[PDB]
Amino acid sequence: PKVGRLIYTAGGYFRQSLSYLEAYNPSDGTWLRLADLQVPRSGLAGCVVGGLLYAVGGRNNSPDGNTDSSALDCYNPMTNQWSPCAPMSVPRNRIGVGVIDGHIYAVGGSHGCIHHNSVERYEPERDEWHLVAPMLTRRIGVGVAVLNRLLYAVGGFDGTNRLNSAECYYPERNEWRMITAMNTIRSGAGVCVLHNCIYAAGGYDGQDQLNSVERYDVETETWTFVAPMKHRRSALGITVHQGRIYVLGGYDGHTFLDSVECYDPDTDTWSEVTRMTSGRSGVGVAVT
Repeated sequence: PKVGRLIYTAGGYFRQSLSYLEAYNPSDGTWLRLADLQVPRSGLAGCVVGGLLYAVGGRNNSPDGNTDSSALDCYNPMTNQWSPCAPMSVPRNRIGVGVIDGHIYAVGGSHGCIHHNSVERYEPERDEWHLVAPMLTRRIGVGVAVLNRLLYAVGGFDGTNRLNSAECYYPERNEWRMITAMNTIRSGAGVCVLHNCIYAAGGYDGQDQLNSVERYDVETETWTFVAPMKHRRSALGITVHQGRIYVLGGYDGHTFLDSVECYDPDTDTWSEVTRMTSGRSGVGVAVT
């Protein structure tokens, strides 16, 4: 039932880490600029819990220095204000995040040369982070999405090898299992869930930025390709609004895209949507 939810994009990178927060309304194609991030952020992830948007991890890279972030910050769309939250145990650039049972999971990402396999869990009611079981693989530039209270970490770079592998976190048991590997090596893909499938869109295969898109069907256990995007991209934002996937921005090996494409699983087609207000990669994105 269409009730006016918006796609939020926070931070990003375009000649330095950005502070933009903007919200897009797919039903009229308009963009609204909102309160800036307090500290510039790129390579962060976004998510929504209890009507609030959270900006997790990332980095501030500019001529004033390159520093990874352990920060968590919370934006209330109803007040248009950002508030700091307790930081993570470690900085995590190119993090993946998923929400289960009202808790935020921060997965992998990097701090300097360290590629984390560690995973930690944020409880909003306590403003507290708790380390959980680490992944089986170190993963930066990892994609994460949640389906039926299971969390999937897909692809990335482990510090030596760029990855086609993926693994599944069972939060009640606090354990990780490898799942079927993807058809393609992808770091910096957009990973989301739609219906019974975990999608991995675009990314970097170690040579080229990708326009291919493949999905893992959790029932059949296979990765299968679907229609490719029009524009190749890694470090894209991805989210699901009213039953369709949207990808936002990213880097195509030449430019930082303002392109937004929208995928309809019913027809297996991507359509072009109104451009971002400016090209950028490495954004955090969520819907509320």
